[PDB]
Order: sequence, then C-alpha cells, then structure tokens
Amino acid sequence: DALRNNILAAKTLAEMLRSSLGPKGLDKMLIDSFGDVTITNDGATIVKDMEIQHPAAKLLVEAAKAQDAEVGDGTTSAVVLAGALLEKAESLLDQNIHPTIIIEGYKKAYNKALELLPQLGTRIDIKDLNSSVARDTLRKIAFTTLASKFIAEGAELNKIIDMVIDAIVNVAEPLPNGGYNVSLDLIKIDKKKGGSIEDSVLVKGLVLDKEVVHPGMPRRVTKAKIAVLDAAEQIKAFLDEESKYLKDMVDKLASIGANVVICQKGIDDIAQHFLAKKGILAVRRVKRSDIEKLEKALGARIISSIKDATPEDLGYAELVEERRVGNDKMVFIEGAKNLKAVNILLRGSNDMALDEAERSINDALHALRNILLEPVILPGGGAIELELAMKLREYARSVGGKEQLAIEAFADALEEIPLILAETAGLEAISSLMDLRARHAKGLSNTGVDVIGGKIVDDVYALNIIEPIRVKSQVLKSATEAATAILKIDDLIAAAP
Amino acid sequence: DALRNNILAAKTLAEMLRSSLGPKGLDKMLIDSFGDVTITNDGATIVKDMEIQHPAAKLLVEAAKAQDAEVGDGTTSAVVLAGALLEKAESLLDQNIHPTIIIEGYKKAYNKALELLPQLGTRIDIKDLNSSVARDTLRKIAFTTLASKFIAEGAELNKIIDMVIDAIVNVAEPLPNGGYNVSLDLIKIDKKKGGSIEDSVLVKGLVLDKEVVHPGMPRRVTKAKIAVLDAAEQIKAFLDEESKYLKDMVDKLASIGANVVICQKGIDDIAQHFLAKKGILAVRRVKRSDIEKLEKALGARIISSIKDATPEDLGYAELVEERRVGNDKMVFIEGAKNLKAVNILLRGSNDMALDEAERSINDALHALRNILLEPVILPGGGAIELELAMKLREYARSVGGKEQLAIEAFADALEEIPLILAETAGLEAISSLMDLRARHAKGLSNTGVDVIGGKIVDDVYALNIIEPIRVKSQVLKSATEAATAILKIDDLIAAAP
Amino acid sequence: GKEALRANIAAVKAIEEALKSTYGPRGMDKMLVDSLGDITITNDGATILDKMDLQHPTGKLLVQIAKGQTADGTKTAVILAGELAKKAEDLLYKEIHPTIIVSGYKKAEEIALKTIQEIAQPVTINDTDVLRKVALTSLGSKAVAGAREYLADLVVKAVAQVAELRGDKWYVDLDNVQIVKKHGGSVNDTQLVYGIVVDHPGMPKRIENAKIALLDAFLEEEENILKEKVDKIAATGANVVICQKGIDEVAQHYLAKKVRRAKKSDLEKLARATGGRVISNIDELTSQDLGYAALVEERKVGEDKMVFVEGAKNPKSVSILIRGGLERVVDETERALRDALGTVADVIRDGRAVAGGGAVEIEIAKRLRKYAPQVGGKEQLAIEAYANAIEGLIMILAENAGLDPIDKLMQLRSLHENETNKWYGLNLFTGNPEDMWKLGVIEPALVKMNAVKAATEAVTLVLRIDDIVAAG
Amino acid sequence: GKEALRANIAAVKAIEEALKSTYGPRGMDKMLVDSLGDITITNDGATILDKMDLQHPTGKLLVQIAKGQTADGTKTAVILAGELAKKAEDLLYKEIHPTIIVSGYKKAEEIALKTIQEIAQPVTINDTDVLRKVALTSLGSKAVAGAREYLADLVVKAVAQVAELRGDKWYVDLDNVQIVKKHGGSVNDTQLVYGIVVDHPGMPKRIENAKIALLDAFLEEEENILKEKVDKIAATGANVVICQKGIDEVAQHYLAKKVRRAKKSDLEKLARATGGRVISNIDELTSQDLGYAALVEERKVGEDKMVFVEGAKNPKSVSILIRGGLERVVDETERALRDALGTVADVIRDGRAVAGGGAVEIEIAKRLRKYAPQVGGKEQLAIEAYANAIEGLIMILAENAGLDPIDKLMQLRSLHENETNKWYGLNLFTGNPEDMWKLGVIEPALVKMNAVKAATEAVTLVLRIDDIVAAG
Ligand SMILES: Nc1ncnc2c1ncn2[C@@H]1O[C@H](COP(=O)(O)OP(=O)(O)O)[C@@H](O)[C@H]1O
Ligand SMILES: Nc1ncnc2c1ncn2[C@@H]1O[C@H](COP(=O)(O)OP(=O)(O)O)[C@@H](O)[C@H]1O
Repeated sequence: DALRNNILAAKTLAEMLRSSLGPKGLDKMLIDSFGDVTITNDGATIVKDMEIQHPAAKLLVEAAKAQDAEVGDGTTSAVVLAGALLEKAESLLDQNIHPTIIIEGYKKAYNKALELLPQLGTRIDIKDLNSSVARDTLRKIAFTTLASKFIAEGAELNKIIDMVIDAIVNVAEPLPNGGYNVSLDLIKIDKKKGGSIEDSVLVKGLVLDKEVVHPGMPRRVTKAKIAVLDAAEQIKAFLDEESKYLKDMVDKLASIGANVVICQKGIDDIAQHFLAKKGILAVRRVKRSDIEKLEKALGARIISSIKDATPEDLGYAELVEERRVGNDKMVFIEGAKNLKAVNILLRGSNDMALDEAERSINDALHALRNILLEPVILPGGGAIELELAMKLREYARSVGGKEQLAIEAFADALEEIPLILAETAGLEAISSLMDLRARHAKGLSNTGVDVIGGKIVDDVYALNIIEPIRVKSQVLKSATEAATAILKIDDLIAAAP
Repeated sequence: DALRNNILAAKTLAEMLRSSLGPKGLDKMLIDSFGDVTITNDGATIVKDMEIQHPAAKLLVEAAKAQDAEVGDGTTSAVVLAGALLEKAESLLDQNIHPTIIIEGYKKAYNKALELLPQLGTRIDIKDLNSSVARDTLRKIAFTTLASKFIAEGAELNKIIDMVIDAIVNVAEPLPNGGYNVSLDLIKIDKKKGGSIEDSVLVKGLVLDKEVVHPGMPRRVTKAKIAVLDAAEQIKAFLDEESKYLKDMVDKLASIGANVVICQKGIDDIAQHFLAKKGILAVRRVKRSDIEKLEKALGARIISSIKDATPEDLGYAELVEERRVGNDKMVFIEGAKNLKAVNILLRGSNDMALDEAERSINDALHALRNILLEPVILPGGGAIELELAMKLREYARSVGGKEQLAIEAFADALEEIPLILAETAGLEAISSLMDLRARHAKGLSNTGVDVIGGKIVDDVYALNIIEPIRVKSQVLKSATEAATAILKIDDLIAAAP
Repeated sequence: GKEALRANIAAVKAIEEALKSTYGPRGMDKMLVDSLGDITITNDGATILDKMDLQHPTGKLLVQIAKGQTADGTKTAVILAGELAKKAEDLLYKEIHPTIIVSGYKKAEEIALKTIQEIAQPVTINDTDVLRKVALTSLGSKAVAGAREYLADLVVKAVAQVAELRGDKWYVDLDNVQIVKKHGGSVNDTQLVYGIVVDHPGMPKRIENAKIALLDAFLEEEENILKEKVDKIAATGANVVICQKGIDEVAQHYLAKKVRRAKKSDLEKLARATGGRVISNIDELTSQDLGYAALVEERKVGEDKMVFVEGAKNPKSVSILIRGGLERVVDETERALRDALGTVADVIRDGRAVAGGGAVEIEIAKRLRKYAPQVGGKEQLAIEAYANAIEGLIMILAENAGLDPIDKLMQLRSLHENETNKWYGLNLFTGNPEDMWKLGVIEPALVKMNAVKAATEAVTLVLRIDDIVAAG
Repeated sequence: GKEALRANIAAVKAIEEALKSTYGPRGMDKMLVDSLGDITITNDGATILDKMDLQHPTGKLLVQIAKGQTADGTKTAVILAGELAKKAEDLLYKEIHPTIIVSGYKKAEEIALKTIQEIAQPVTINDTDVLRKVALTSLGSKAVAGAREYLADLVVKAVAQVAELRGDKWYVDLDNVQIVKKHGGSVNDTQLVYGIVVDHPGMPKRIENAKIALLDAFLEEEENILKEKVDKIAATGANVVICQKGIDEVAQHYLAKKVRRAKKSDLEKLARATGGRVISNIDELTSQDLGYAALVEERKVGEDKMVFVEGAKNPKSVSILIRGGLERVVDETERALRDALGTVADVIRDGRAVAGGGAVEIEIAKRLRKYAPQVGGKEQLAIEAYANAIEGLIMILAENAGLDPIDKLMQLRSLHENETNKWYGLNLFTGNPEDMWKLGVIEPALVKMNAVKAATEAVTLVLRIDDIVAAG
C-alpha cells in the first residue's frame, strides 16, 4: 500500500515527462520561485530545477540526475521508462506477485537486454576521414541530431556539418575500443557578429586582424612570431635618436629571427615601412585577453622591452595567412606548437543565428562524441526497444515461474517508448504499435517511428535515425535501478533527525 | 432556452441511434414492459417499440415513423441526420442567429441538395435481362444488401441471387420513369425443411408431389387440369358395379378432356391403372389449403361429384413436369392462367438457414424494388453526402447574409454520416473525414467508406456500395422537416385537455 | 454509450463471481436463501442460476444463453464469459471499438473449436472405462455420500439401455430416463428399473400384458355423469388407469370394481415407454391410446408405496430410484446424476472426449498465441486476450483447490511446450500437474465446444448492445 | 496534461476579454482601479496591460510577448491570440494533438505574412497625406479633445526632423523625442520645440554656444568638500549644469556665482541631442563631456517655469509640449501621441502601408481558405480555424461600433470576392462597408505583420506547454 503510493508518486512524476519525449516533446514551464521563469522540454533542466514533492519521486529525480551525470543525451527516456516499469509492475502486484520476484525478473531482463544491445548493434567504420565512410556516418548522425532542432536552410547546415567534421579530424582517440574520444575542450567557437553563416570558417587559431601595411608580407611559409607588450632619482633620459631608435628596434626584432610581429599596442607607419623592408608580417594592436592566450600556445613570451629581448621569447607557427572571410580580411594562424583546440570563426548575421549555429555545433559535437566513444549505432525511433521486447519475450519464454511474467512485463514497458514517441507525433498510440509489431516480427529490426515526419518507417537507418549504445545502455541501467529501488521499498517509517 | 431543451431532447435521442448506423450498427436492447425483450440495430423497430419520453424526441420519433412509412430501408439515417442538423444549428444559435433564418437556410440547402441528387446520380440500364446489364447491376446491389447480413458461402448465395433475378424477370413495370415496380405480392417463398440451399428452385407454382404411378404420364406438354374433392328416407343405394364404376369415373374425367387429375383424397391403384391407360397425370392427395389456392389460379372448380362434373370446372396450365429437386421428385406447374406470384421452393437443411435464406431473399427483393422504382443509383458509404456537402458549400458561397452560414451548417451535418459511418468501423472519426475530403475534392465523387472491410474506398461503386435515390431524397426530406419543426418551436405552454 | 455497456460487463462479472467458486472438482457450495426463509445448499451451477435472484436484464439473458443448445458446462460457459468480459473491459480501456473485439473473439472462437476438434480423442460406446471416467468426472465435488463408482455404474448401465443405432449415430433418447427419490439408508440403496416408476384396496396389482389408460383429465346427476365417465373408460379395455386431475373416490371404487399421479413429467415418459398416448377428454378415448406394459406392478419403498411399470414395450425405457438421508443429499444426488447422464450421453452421441484439468484450455491458449500474430493488429490483442481469458479458467480452478494459480498455470504452460503432454492438467488433490487422461479426468469434447461457443455468443451479445431501452 | 493547458487558454481568453472592447476606432475605455483607491481611465491597451493586475504566469507571459519586437498593435496581438486560443480549444475538443495545431497555425502565419507582403502598398516619406492618415488612424477613439488634424500635423512634423538617410532606409531614431505635459487651456496649446525641454535667481539664462554639464551625481568639512566638487565642475568650463541627485542650495549659490532635474529619461535625450555624455563621478569630469547647445534658454509655461535646450547640435532633436485640462486628457493625449509616433515611424522605416477596417484580415482569411485544402487533413482544419480567428477581429471591431458582426463580416466577405475591393473595410460611423483607403484608414504593414507574428508565437507557446512546475 505504501509501496503502491510510492509507485504512484514515481508514476505520476513520469506521467508529466511522458509528453516531453523525443523531437515533438511538449514544453514544461518552470517557475523560479524568485519571481522568474524558464521553459523547456529538456529532462535534465526540468528534473534539476524543479522542486520535487514526494520522496519516491525525489528518488526518481535522483536516478535521473545520475543518468544525466553519466551522459547528457538521454535523461527523460530513463524516467518515462522507469514509470513504465513501475506501471507494469503494479499490474503484477495485482496478480499478487511479491515485489522481490518482479525485481529479480527485471534484473534478469535488464542483464539480457544489456547483453542483447551489442548483438543488435550496427558497428561502424572509423578508419580515417580519407575514405569518407566516417563522413557519411557523421552526416547521418549530424542530420539525426540537427534535423529536429534546425529550421535553417540545408545548404547553410551542410557547411556547419563540414566544419564539425573538419573539427573531428583533429580530435584525439582512445585505442582500446577502436573508438574516438572527442575532448570538447579541444573546440573553440568564436561568435563574430556580422556576416553570413556560410562565411564561417575553421582553423587552429586566428586573431581576426588585417595586414597593417599592404607592402607588408601577407603570407609567410616558415614563420617565427614575437609578442610585444609595448608598441614601436638616478635620472634616465632617452638619447636624441628618434627614427634611428625605431629602425634599431625593428632591426633587433629582425635580428632575433622573427617573421611575424603582433604588437600589443599597435604599429606606426615608420615601423611598418621598416618591417615591410625586412619583410616582416605586421599586425595591428590586439586585446590583452587575446595576446595572453596566444603566447602560451605559441610558446612565446610577452616582451616588455625589445632592448632586453631574446630568442627565448620567440614563438613559432607552421603557417600564417591573410585570408579573405566574407569580404573581411583576417590573419589565420595554423598548427602552432600546442595546437590544443581548433578555432571556429562563426560568422553570424544576427545574435539569434549566431547562438543558434553555436548551439547546433555544440549538440552535434556532443552527440557525435557520445556515438564515437562507443562505435556502435542503434536504430532509433523506438525500433531497438521493440526488437529488445521481441527478444526479451523470446527469452522470457525459456524462464518459468512468476519471473516469466516479470520479464514479459519488462518488455511491455520498453514498448511504451515507441508508443509514447509516436503519440507525440499525433499518431494513434495503439494501431501504430501493432503495425510496428507486425512490420518488426515479420521484417527488419530497423522498423521504427519517424517523429519529425510523423510516420512509421520500415528502416530508420535510411531516415538517419540513429542512437548511440553508450546512452541506451546507461538509460536502461539507471531506469532499471530506479524502478527496482522503488519496488524494493516496503513502507515508510517515522524517524528522528 | 426551451428551444435549446427541445434541441437537446432530439439531439440526445439521435445520439443513441448514432451507433446503430450502417452495417456495423451496434445493437439496442428493447425491454417489452410485459416482461419480455427484443434486441436490434434496426431504426424502425427501435423507434417504433421504444416508449419515448420528451415531446421533441417524440416528434423526432414521429418524423422517423413517417420516414419508415414512405420507404423501409432508411430510417436511422434520417434521425442521425436530424440530430446532426440540430447540433449544427445550436452552434449557430450561439452565433446569435435567429432560428427562422437557420430554418430558411436549411430549406434552401435541402431544395438545392434535392436538385443535386439526380445530377450526381448514375442512371442504370433496365432494358431487359437478355442483355445481362441489368443482371450485373442487380448483382452489385444484391451483394450490396447481402454482404452485410450474410455469413453463408458465396456459392450458396449466388444461387439465391439467381433466383431473385429470375423472379424479377416476371414482375411488373410502370412506364413513366422507365423503372420497374416490384409487387412483393407477386412472390412466394415456401420454406421446405430438408435439403441444401442450392437445391432451392423457382417456378410459377408447384405442389411438391411425386407421380402416383410410374406408368402414369410424368410429363404433359399441353395440359388440362381437374380438381377433385372426392377420391376415386327416399332411399338411394349404389348399383352393384364396383370396378365398372371406377372405370366410368375415369372415363368421364377423360371425357371432359383433362390430362391431369389432382385428387383431394388420393387415388387407388385401379384408378391409377385406368388413368395410366388413358395417359393421365395422377397426383396424390393434397391439403385443402393447397387445393383451394390452386383452383382459383387454375381457373378450375373443386368438383364435389364427377357424375355431375362439366368442362366448366376444367382448369389449364401451359406445362406440368415431374422434376428432380435434390433427389426429391416434385410436380412443377408452369404459367397457368393468372400466374400472379412466382413460387420459390426453398430447401433449407435447417430452420435457421431456411429463415436466413428467406430473410436474405426478402431484403434483397425490397432493396432491388426500391432501386427499381427510381432507376438511379447513388454512391453509398457516405460518398454522396460528401459530394453534396462540397456542392452545397459551393452553393452556399453564392448566398449571402446569415443564410450562407445556415447552408454551410447543413453541409457540415451531412458530413456526419461519413464520420459516424466510418467510426462504426473503428476508424478515426476525424482523419478519415479529411482524407475523404482530400480524395473527394481532388478526385471522383464516388470516394466513400467501406464499413464491412473497414476502409476508405476511392470508388465505392467498384466495391458494390450502392444507394437508391428514392430512399435518399426521402431521408433528406423527413430529416429536414424534423430538424425544421424542432427549430421552429419557440417554447412550451401549459394547456388544458 | 459506455455507461450502458459497463453495467452489462459488471452484470456478467457479477454472475461470474456468483458461480466462480463452485467450479472444479473441489468446488465449494453456495447457500441459496428464499425470501420465505427456506434455503437450498448446492454446488451445481445450473440449479443456482435457476433459483438465483436475478437482477439485470443482461444477467437473465446470460443465464438464458448459458442454458441453451447437458446440465453441466453451464458453469464453464458462465465463468468463461465472465473472464472474456473482464479482458474485453481491459481491451476497451485501450480505446478499442467493440466491433473489433467481437471479430477478434470470433476468430479466437473458430481457432478454439478447431483446436478442440483437432485434439479430441475419438471414443465409442464400448470403451466403458471412458464412460465411467466421464461419469465420475462431474460426480467429483458433488458432496454425494459415496458410491461414486456405483452411481457411475448405474449411469453407464442407464445410458446403455437408452441407445439404438439407426445409422452412424446411436439415438440416445435421454428423455426416457425417469428420476425419483426417497429417504432412507444411503445412496447405496439407489437402484435402476427397466420400466418407469412413479412415487383404496384398489384394482389388481400384477398385470401381465397390461393396457394402460393415460388421461390428463344435482349431486346425483354429477354421480351419474362421473359413473358414465368411468364406464366409458371401462368400455375400452383398460387394465390400469392413470390420471393427473383429482379423482373422486367413488370413481376409485368403480374402477376397483371394473392412481391420480401428481406430475405430467411422469405421464410423459410413461406415454413414451408404454407406446400409448395421453388423451385430454375421455370422450375421445379408444383402445389404441392404451399403453402396453408386459408386467406392471407395485412395490413398497421402505417408507412408502411406489408404482412400477415393468415390461414396457419400448426398448429404450429406464428409471432410477434415489435414496439417502437429508434432502440436500438426495437433491445433490439427483442433480449430479443428471449431470453425469448428460455428459455421458453427449460422449456417446458425439463420440469424442478430452482431458479435464484445463489441458484443452492451455492448449487452446497455446494455439491462439501462435495464430494471433498472423492476423491484424487490433484483432491480435483481442485474440491474445481471449487466450488469457481461457487461462483464467485454469487459474480459478487452481484457486478453488487451495493452490497458487499463477505457478500452476506457468507449470502447465511450460509442460505444454511438448507435443507429448497435450493431456497434462492439474491434479488438485495432489497439487501437482499430471497427465489427466490416465487419472480418468475425461470430458466430452462437445461440452467444451458448446461452453466456448455459448460464452463467446454471450460476450459478443454484451459487447454488441450499446444501450438499453424500455419498449411497449 | 489538458488540465494545465485549459487554464492557460482560459488565461489568454481572460486577457482577450480584458482588452476586447478597447479595440477599434470606437473602442470603449476601461477604468483601472489601484488598491490605494486611485484610478486610471484609458483606452490604450498597452497602458492597461501595464497597470493591469496580472494573475496567471501565462498571462504575464502573454503581456510580455505582445509587448516585444510601436506602442499600439499590442491590442491586435492580444485579441488575435485570444481568438486563436479559442479556436484552438474548439480544435482540441476534436482530439487533435497540439503539435498539429501549432504546425497548422505556423503555416497559416506564413501564408498570412505572404498575404500582407503581397497586398501592401509601398509608401514614402513624401506621401504626407498617408502619414497624416496613419497618424489619424490610431488617434481616432482616443477621446482626445479635438485638434486631431493638428496633433497629426505635429506628429508628421516631428517624425520629419528625426530622420536621416545613410543608405536605402532613413534612420528614424525615435528615442530622440522628448515628451512632457502641463495643464491649462486645451490640446490646441500643444506645441513642438526643436530642442529638448524639461519641466535661486540662479545662473544666466540665454546661453549662446552653451556647454552643458550632464551629471547623474564636520559640517565645515562637508562644505569644503562640496565647494571642492563645485569648483571641479567650474574648472571645466560648463555654462549650464544639470544634475539628478539633490543639490545643496549652497552649491546652487556657488554655481550661480560661477537645475537638479528629476528624471534621467530626460538627461538621456539631453545627452543624445547635445552630443555630450553623462558622468557618474565628477572627479572624472572633463571638457569634452560637456554638451553643445547653440541657444539654451528658459520659458514660462502658463503655470510653471520650464527649461528649453534650443539649438542642440544633433540634427535629429525634437520635443513636444502637451496641454489640456484634466489628467485623463493629457495622459490619453500622451499615450495617443506615442501610438501615432510609433505607427508613423514604422511606416517611414518600413515603407509599406495597408487599409484598416479589417480589409487585410478578410483578405488573409480569404487566402488561407484557398491555401488550406492544399495541405494535409488535420492541418487544413487548423489553418481554417486560423482564418476564422482572424475574422474574429473584424467581428469584434463590428461589435465595438454597435453593429451586427456577422452581417458585416458576410458583406465584406462577399465584397472581397472582387480583386478590385481588396481595400474595402468597415466604416463604423457610417455602418456600411467602404473602401478604407480613400477614407484615410491606413496602417503600417509592419504593425499588422508583427501583431500576427507575436499572436502566433504566443498561442503556440500556450499550446506547446504541457504543464506548469515550481522550480528553484
Ligand atoms: N478429477 C479432476 N481433475 C482435474 N480437473 C477436473 C476433475 N474433474 C473435473 N475437472 C475440471 O472441472 C471443470 C468442470 O467443473 P464443474 O463444471 O464445476 O463441475 P462439473 O464437471 O460437475 O460440471 C472442467 O474444466 C474440468 O477440467
Ligand atoms: N477610421 C477607421 N475605420 C475603420 N477601422 C479602423 C479605423 N481606425 C482604426 N481602425 C481599425 O482599428 C484597429 C486597431 O485598433 P486599436 O488597436 O484599438 O487602436 P489603435 O489603432 O489606436 O491601436 C485596426 O485593425 C484598424 O483596422
């Protein structure tokens, strides 16, 4: 009875996030008690910020928070599932089946499903971008994540995808599972205001400056860079040598062996001409926050005074180029020392499209990271759930006792994802599921639900509906843990703090 | 307000018969207050036997009863429609549109629809059965009516249809509309127990007797028939002439000029031999109720005594034949005098299949009669309603004022028939209608709903879904009259008997 | 009109609950209470449904349906219909139109009947062990005071007489079985008689080649009339005279110088057995309406006189005397014996038998689950639900025996994966699953089929009706 | 979670009902009641929504939405959103998922914006009659005491100044318009001034080529400090000094030997017009932060002193003095004038105008009905509903004029079958349909578009939200 109350608590909580599932996930409005509001269909945000009431529900929240902590993508999917499990459990309680039995059944079912996940997983090819196999995969998954959230034109999108791909080329790899570990710390997204999205560009760093003097060298093959802080009693007075000074400064800079000079305070025409004579690439003044970032990568040091300077402070980069970027000339720096992150110049014509593009790239990167960590894809749109359900019924048959009903009840819960996920698309929650079962049991395991298009698809891979295994297994895990923990609790007891 | 109450009364009544519509019409259970019950999905039976409560509803019942009186097929269709009209009217009342306006609008819409019915009607060919055009039509409509109510095998059904066709050949015709007036008084259905349905047979009369004596004539081309009542103080005693008597009786019968003798009391072997010598067709004894029927058609008279007999009492028939009918020999009589009705020998292996076959033939005959009276067919399955709705919206556009909304509201009511009719088949009441609209406005007017198969059909004529115009127009009429009469009533007043 | 449908389903569920615990060979008894205060304790379901205080139209209807075509099987039909109704409800909550559920159930019914027809083991009148088993099957749980293997004998012996083969099938005219009862001793004193039995110094006793007068029908003038009436009968050569209406003792004296029975249900079978016919008015009486009885007589039941019509012409004649202590005993004996006669009669007339214990049921479910995915979406669910509703019977059967339903269901389900365990059912006394055929748990296939059929019909009727209306 | 959605729809419908009758050029006034007891009588919808006692989150949200990008148009957006919400409700009862209704409405929005873009009549700053008409459009129903054709003049004259063309579009920096008010006489005493206006014997008055100090910012020690502060300012060469904080009269004496304003909304536009900039702390004050004003001065309003900054450097400078009797008059005048300025500004900056009277509306509906069947089933209904919801505006507009809604709707619908009546709308005073363009019932296309856009956004937001949750 108290158990049933807990079950109802968790269930009623799950009922709310039932609608926030998938692409067409309805919105939820969070009222920040401070007198503010934030609305979203995001599981994490909702579950986090919301002030939950009932303990069981709070525990479900806890499970969800863990689910988010382990990985970002799937959070709601876990809660809805947990709710489904409990809802299917309460039907077995009415069959007078002790909770512990149901729990064990669910454990076994979970283990079997967990075992079956890879069996039903389509492994991918990550052997280089030379081949373009990876690109096609990355394109599919890109569009998978991008399609739901973009209203932008496809041509603009394609460029963004091209950028993300170009990014992924550079990012690191762990060997053991033949997968790739995309360190998001190795990606910059500089939001430049003004210009079209197609003007956006990727490179290992750039200062967004124009060549100070056209006579000045606009391209240097083998480069050497210097960072200058100062623009070119016991009394100290400057010797009466005005231009000779400047010339000597430039000659010292040339003597150190530098080909590029990025002055902090900016360069005067005389210095420009001297630099132009020596064939040095001059750059206008830059922000302190910018130069400070540059020197550490470039392995250089901000020179306070050129008289005291030394080649120790001399940096280096593989290539530097004054490139055109949407009729806006900019200095690009390539492959210098510690490359670290790849820098995106994001040309947004408006703050909205700017933040939108940034958001898109971020989501795409996160998803691609999640799939890359574990290089096996699953047929989304609820297909894999149905497949698992079939396999789990088949597996349930070979188990006896009340546990045969517990496992079968685990399967009936999975099938709530296809049901709900389609329902969001306004399709009949029932006929869709039986149609799916028909198409599935008598066809490919890839039969699923396209929520965007709002239709049942015979093969969801063809519609570029893909789900990582790393997420799915974790969702399954945390969901099972949650529903278990709820079912395992007998009743409540008054305590003393 | 009182008007709204009346509207609600009629509406609530119509709500019940909403489900009893079409083939899949759900059942309604009538409790005969005497302590008895009868269940049915029939409009007439329900509306009739039910003891209605509210006056408005009673008036709707009255309208329905009239609708049934004029023609049998459509009764519920009128009530549901009326309900729809009132329901669509109450929405215009909320638009603050005076009832009289709505009434006029509905009148105009009705007149236009009534005008459009023939325009959208597919006239048929009734020029003889030599051609088989009529048969194909009759086959389609046969299957239209038969399909919903038969669970029997098609091969058995085909024979029944063949019989009905063979019947219709013989039945009368009115000239003015180039149609046929099937007088159901010109059809007999004799329910013979024992034998298969395929053994059933049609003929202009038959006595179901075997040839009394095999030597006796089993076939007579040019026949002459006699009906015999008696089998072959002031004191009266029979002269001692035993066999000579019989022989003389037979000779008298032969002298009159008869070729067939159907004795009421049966014939003895001696008489049989004499008859066999004279070459007369002898028939065993028959029931009084049977012979009485025979003599009036046959233009003969039941002879009390052959000594006093005369050729005035002599009947006649075109042909008589001892025919085999399911390994059961029977005397068939063909085309005698006043042919009147065509006689069916209905061979039922069981009382159920017997009454079922009879029922089938009856319904088929009634429907075929209804379509034959007015030789124009309409696309059933709700197609014609949708077509009318389209045309009536088009027509409504060219009318102004509040009446443009009254007519449009007449159209919205018609479309409730497709909606409801599909809903009975478990299809979504909404998507089906819009799908129909799409298929209809952009395609043939024959697009409708197959309730049996439970699917939307691009052309319902191809699925043999046909509706007579005679019924439809009347339904439209009585429905309009009803909804009108309801809307026209302002309020209730207490009276004195 | 869901509101009208739910009430029907509730009614069906109510009647199910009424007859639920009576089910099985360990079925508990129900105590019927008349408004008078008098009572009737019984296991038999038909009897309950008869004497039961019916409330709902759909109820009385359901009862009217379950009793149609064999006394037993009603139990099964009712409970099955109840289960089907409940599962239908479960399906209805999922927003599935009734016309779909009906169709599904119909398909399921067809597959079920196919299944029973397929499984069925053909039997003959010669396989008497089967007849005995089938008899004993229904007799279990009747609370009859012993002599089951003797009452079963009487049944087997009874049906044997009432049987003659015109063609392929013996015409077991069950209606020729007379059934009476008296108190004293026990059911071991129960006994058959070839002829019909019926419970002044009068006319002579031992009539050989007896002609039997079967007749359902100022003071001095009345005396003359009555004597006229008697003489009319005397003038037809009637050895023994039977009546239903009250006879004036003067006419008894007259006839004595030349019984009034009580029930026509006896006179009926008397007319059946003797070959004579009943007459409404003695003015029409002849000598051919008199029945032939080769050796009529009378005998003393321990506490009462009783009439015996031995040597009746017709071969298919038989009667049984029931004996016992309390009323409940003799009554339950009567009803039980009726059930037995029914089952055995159907076995003979049909010629097929199956195993009880719910073997056929789990087989049917097993089949339905296989056939279910082969049809459409929404129907599949209905069929599956049908299967579950069938399994419900096994579960309830387990419940009534004090066993865990689900465990035994799962056990049997697991066992019935083998082709070679298609007979395995639930041994309620043992508690474990066992081959129900060897244990003599056998029943007529026709009974099962009919139960399924009637239950299906009932539930479909419940689902087809949308609303209830008062007519005139 | 329908229960949470219906409440939202109810909230939207409530706010619609709140602003409904204010709509149109015969819009009634609403009486706002503060809890203090004080009141505010007004027609302007924005003002209402501002001072209104908002209850629901969705409400405050809706208000927040309708006021986003132009004071007027809010009315339209709100009421439209209300209609859309009601029709959405009507669609919801038909069991249509919100994500469908949303999509439909979005399509309808697109077609609507296409329609407005298509119909729109291009205009220029030179077509002053249009500017006048557009001004007068919103001014109708304001209950302003006459001088509409004069206030409109002031508007047309006002926007003309604040306008300079860098490229294709004039940069009408509307924020340079100062607005003050005083009592006395009537609105015929209203009057423009090129420079900004702001409501001891002190420093000199007529300063030619004036440098303007813009500054938002034991007793003997404090005196020394304050005098230091004054001298600091004096040492920068400031002709006239402006402050916001309270100034000690001693500093007024000092400065007099060398006003404190009240609002920064004035100091803002002063900083805008003079070319100078405000300083938070006078320690940072220089000579370049001083604003240039070619001929500053002061004048007497009939009842009060008032400050005038004439000859401000910036070309785009302008201010208006409002005059009248009661507070409601001058306030309604202010708000009305704001509305006018907004509309005209948008006409100039956008360069397109359409006819009021609901012409654009019935055109949009007319278009939507044509486009509706070209898309899917359930969306078509949503689009149609959208069209109806748009027509609702014409109907309500008819209601607020004391006319029969439906009749006039039907009339206009009938009229708009002709390509040549695409401007025809409803003459509320006349009562009959008429070409709204000749009658000077003209409005900025951008306003209509924005109203549609914001209403659509609001309703979709209402429909997208499934439930409301308390967070932290
Ligand atoms: N000896 C037995 N062992 C197992 N099941 C039995 C036995 N006898 C009867 N049954 C079961 O009981 C059911 C019928 O019970 P019920 O109708 O209550 O009694 P009756 O058979 O007397 O009508 C059948 O389904 C059959 O399987
Ligand atoms: N003179 C007029 N004749 C007809 N309609 C008008 C007139 N002036 C304004 N309208 C209508 O009023 C609506 C705007 O009203 P409202 O927002 O209440 O006032 P304002 O225009 O001052 O904001 C527009 O849809 C427009 O069609």
